[PDB]
Parts: sequence; C-alpha cells; structure tokens
Amino acid sequence: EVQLVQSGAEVKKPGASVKVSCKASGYTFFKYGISWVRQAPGQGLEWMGSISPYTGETHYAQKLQGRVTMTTDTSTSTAYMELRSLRSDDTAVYYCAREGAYGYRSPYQNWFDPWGQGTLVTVSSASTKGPSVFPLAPCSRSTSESTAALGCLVKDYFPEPVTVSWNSGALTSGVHTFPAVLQSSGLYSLSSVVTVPSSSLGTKTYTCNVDHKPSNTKVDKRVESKY
Amino acid sequence: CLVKDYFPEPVTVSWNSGALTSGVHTFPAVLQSSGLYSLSSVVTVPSSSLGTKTYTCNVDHKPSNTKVDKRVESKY
Amino acid sequence: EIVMTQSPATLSLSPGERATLSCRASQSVSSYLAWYQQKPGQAPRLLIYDASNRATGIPARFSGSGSGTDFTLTISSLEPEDFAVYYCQQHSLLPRTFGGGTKVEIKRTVAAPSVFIFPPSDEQLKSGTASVVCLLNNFYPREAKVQWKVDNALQSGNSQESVTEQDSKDSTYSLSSTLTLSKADYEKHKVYACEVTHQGLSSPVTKSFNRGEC
Repeated sequence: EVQLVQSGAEVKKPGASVKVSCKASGYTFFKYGISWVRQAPGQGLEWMGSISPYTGETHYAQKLQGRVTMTTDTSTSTAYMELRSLRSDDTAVYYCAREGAYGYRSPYQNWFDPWGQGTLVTVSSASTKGPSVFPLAPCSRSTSESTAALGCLVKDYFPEPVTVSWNSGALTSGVHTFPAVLQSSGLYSLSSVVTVPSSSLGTKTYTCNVDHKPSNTKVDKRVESKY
Repeated sequence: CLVKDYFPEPVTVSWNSGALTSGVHTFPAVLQSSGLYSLSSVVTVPSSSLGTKTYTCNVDHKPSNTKVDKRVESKY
Repeated sequence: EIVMTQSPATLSLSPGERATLSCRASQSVSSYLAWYQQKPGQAPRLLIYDASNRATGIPARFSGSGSGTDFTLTISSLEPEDFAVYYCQQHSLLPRTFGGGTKVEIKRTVAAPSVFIFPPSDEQLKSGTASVVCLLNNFYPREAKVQWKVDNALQSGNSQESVTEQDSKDSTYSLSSTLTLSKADYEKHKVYACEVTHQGLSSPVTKSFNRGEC
C-alpha cells in the first residue's frame, strides 16, 4: 500500500548524523511531498522539515535550520534527513510522512498518510552495556503478608532494550514492566519487571530472565530469605 | 541466656525446668563495677538437628523472688 | 507558530457513550487540520484529515467539527481498542504545530496501591551502591506520592519513579520510586520508610524496613 519503510534505529554519541532511509512504496513519487517529524518519548510531536520530492523545497522548521539537511533519492523513492552537531535533545522517534506537494499538478493532501513506522534515535554518549540486575525475588515471607510481591532491579544497561521474562516467561500474572526511566548519571536507563506471588508459594524460585540483546547479555536471578 | 543485673546472690537457672542438663556450663556471678549487679549465664550446646525445639532457661532469683523464662528464634 | 491547545488534557472513560474531545487553535485554521491516533509504542495513524470526513477506513464513530478555531473530535461509540493518545495538528500554516496529547484512559474505580518497599541487594552492596525500590501496584489513578524516609528523613532527588501503562486487563497502574543512594549513605541509616500517598489509600502508607532485616 501507500507505505514507508524507515531504516533504521541508531544512536550517535554527540557525533555525526543518523540519516534515515525513508523508503516509499506503493505510491508514485514526484507528486507527494514528504515531511519529517520528531517526537521525544512522552512528548508531543515536532514537524521539522518537508521537501518537495522534485524541485526540492526544503522548508526546515525553527531552532534547527542549520543542523538539518534533507535530501531526495527518487531513483528508488527513499528520502533522507541528516542532523549536524548532534545533541542530547535528539532523543526522539523520527517519523517521516508525506504532506503532499504544494505545487500545481500534485493532488490535494494535508494529512500525512503514508505513515512511516518510526526510528529510535537517542543522542547517546553512553557505552553499550548489559544490565546489572540487583533483584529481590523472596519467598513471599518477608514479615507477614499473604500476597507479597517480588521484582528484579534492572539497572545500568545501554542501549534499549532489556527483555525480561519470569522463569522463561512462565509467570505472566502480575507482570508490570516498568519503562526505561533514564539515568541522568550515565545515560543508563533503569527498568524493572515485578510480579505479585502469594505466601503459599514459598518453595518456588522466580527467575527474571533479563536478556539485553544490544549488548548480548543474559541475566537470570533469584533471592531468598535471611534465616 | 544472658542473666544480667540482679542482686543479691544468687539466680537459679534451669533449662526447660532442668530438662536440658547436657552442655550446662553455669558461668559464675562476675560482679559489675557499674551497679554491683553481678552477671551470670548458663549455656548449653544443642545440635542443628534440634531446630524445632525451644529452650527455656528458667532463671529464678529468689532473694528478689523473680522468675524468668526465655527463648529466642531466628530472623526469617 | 499557532499554538494548538487540546482542551481535555487527559481523559478516562470506562467504555461507553460519547467521549468527544476538543482542540483549540490560536488563530483561524478554518477546517485545515487533522486528527491522529498515536497508540502507545506505535506509529501515529490518521483519524480525521480535514476537520471531518472520516479518513479512509475509520470504522463508524469518529466524526468531528470545528471551522475555524476550536475543533472537536467525537468519540461517540467508544470501542475500548481506541485507547490512544490523540492529536489535533494544524497544517495550513508553517510551521505545522501539533497538539498537546490526549491520553485516553479508562474510568473501574479508584483503587489502593499494594505498596512494597525492597531493600537493595547485598550484591548491590558488592557494587558499592544501593537502590531502594518502593512498589506501588494495582491501583487507580496515577495520582500518587512517594516520600522517602531514611531513618525518617524526607528525601528526594536520589529517587527515580517509574509509571506503568494502564493495563488492558484490570486497568491498573504500578509505580516504583527507586531511592538510588551510595553505599556509604546507605550504611549511615537503617529505617528506610516509603511514605506513599495515594487516593485509593486512606492514609499516607509508609512501607519500611531496616538495613539488614529481610
């Protein structure tokens, strides 16, 4: 269909650009002006530039004029957008989409419907590291409580994400994956997955299987009581 | 047990009303310079295959007519 | 740079009747803006393309009005798969401002967090750090507090919180403030209490332990 293949999720420390192939498909080019829009996670969206496909009219947005360069590749209808002197503000999922060209022969669109799927770019100076999981998965008998919960402490990993499963994904009840809240310390985001077992489960160990594939690290854990 | 801060002599201590006599080593009334309240202790040596057993030093200090029974368990 | 102000900041509605939404413009856009369906962790999807007219496979219930300052988005027949952050966005003025964000939640009732503080591991004491994790779990809404107490000392800044999404199953939430300390400041104290104040809680629930207890 009228589709966009974005490629690909990539981070840079403060360095050079993350020029994204925005591969168009299904619809004809040189009639449909393609934009770019950034959105930081948990934030609103920011349109940041839109070329006309042929006779490339740049229309870069405010605060980056400048740092952005957008190019066209109408041999095979991909488009591109760079950034210059990258910076920690550029922790945003970059979406390309199509305004529609505001020429004379181009058909009427205003509404961005090829939609691109998104591209993870966080600008980041951290190094690729596995998590340092500091769990507690006790035998639900801390002091006296019946449905005593447990959870691991997925700490100090980079980049995203970790993949955590309780006992190779056996314990799915009570699973509440805390998102990657990002450390201001070393840009090593923090997550945790917890479950709520009962006190009549004390002869059961629970292994969060924390598997951080961008560092190719795999973590299995358990914690018991203290006599 | 830790027989602490009594006066006068003596305390009379028995494990589980004198049931546990093995390992009994009554430490004498070493006298505090603090308040002249002498200190004693009676200990026993049980084995780890006795964990489902409470042991009560029955500390009975008759010149004050006081009787003390005790036990302590683990910490989860 | 026409500011687009969405009049519902968020919304919570147990699935039912008309859940109409609103966005206002700083100028007269005059029916030249669109509605969007940024689902969580997903690419946004076009709902309405020009203030109405129900873009290209939208099912049955997503009309809207406007023309030309304050625009509406009618979620008439709620259909709880549609719980997503929604967006007005002007187009016919540059630069092309988006809206604010229209996180549509579910309104079950206000529930109490099952609060569970967790000591740092001794493996973390082998790392020379300490992070105390205080749960909140299975509650509603997100409006909560965590007041860390370090031998009853109201502390913050050493604590990063973590908000689950609203569950599809029980519509709940789960929090964890993570009181990340040094090992040295950890060794200075024992009573590590976590004063949690939530609406489902009748009291500010202070979940505590001692350093070396559990």
